Order: sequence, then structure tokens, then C-alpha cells
Amino acid sequence: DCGFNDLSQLHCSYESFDVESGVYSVSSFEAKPSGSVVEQAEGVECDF
Amino acid sequence: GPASARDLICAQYVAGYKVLPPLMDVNMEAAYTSSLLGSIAGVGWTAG
Repeated sequence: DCGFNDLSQLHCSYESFDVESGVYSVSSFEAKPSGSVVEQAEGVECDF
Repeated sequence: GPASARDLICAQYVAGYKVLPPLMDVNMEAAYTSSLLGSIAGVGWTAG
């Protein structure tokens, strides 16, 4: 299963359980958003 | 921030591509050239 660990990703990419000794780049870890920011102009007030 | 306008190094991180370091460090490469400079006079005196 590629998702569990980077070594698993390497096995999935190569498609072989046994991989020859080497240094191989794999998909980079991606930063995940902790929040959502929306900005829109807010103006005018009803008058009592 | 970006080291230069359109900095390649900062751009690499945003894209996710990475430039790997060279096989030999600068100090080791300098040592190889320094040894060659010392041996230049001696090697070119006789065949072999």
C-alpha cells in the first residue's frame, strides 16, 4: 500500500517488491491547509 | 523571501522539484586539484 509510508510509495512506483540498492526521489510531502481565508469588502449599515 | 526576483531556488520549493547536491564536496575537489599541482613537476620528467 503506497499511502502508508515513503518506502511503500517507492515499491509502488518501481512496481517491484524487491528494489536494487539506490537513492530514488519520490513524491514530495505536501503541506496541508489548517484553515480557509475569505476576504470580501463589507460596507454600509441599516439606520434605525 | 525570494533571494532574487524570480528566484529559481524559492520557485523549486513551490513547484516541488529539488536540485540534488553534487557527488563530491568543494573541499574534496580542491584537495584533488592541489595534489595534482604538487605532482605536475615530478610526473613530467620520465616516461611512465
